[PDB]
Amino acid sequence: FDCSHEMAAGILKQALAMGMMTEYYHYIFTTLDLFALDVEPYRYSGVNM
Amino acid sequence: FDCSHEMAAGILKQALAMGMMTEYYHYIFTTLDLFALDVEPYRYSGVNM
Repeated sequence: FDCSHEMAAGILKQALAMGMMTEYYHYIFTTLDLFALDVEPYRYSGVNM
Repeated sequence: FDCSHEMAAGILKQALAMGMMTEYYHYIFTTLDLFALDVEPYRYSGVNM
């Protein structure tokens, strides 16, 4: 995902809704502000970010 | 799931967290108050309830 960290926070929520935050998916983020993302909703799921 | 509808609301949240609300899972509910459950978090996911 090449996009701002605000876009990235938004697209992750949609990805969860879509059954795409699981061990099958690996997401590389272009943003340097990745560390700013609330990651509480996703760390238990097994996705790779 | 044989349990009260309040238990069922609770166990569904845990099932979501666990990557178990998807098209692979089919849940039959014993409770007659199934229709009382907030189903907004789950209807887009493809689970069968």
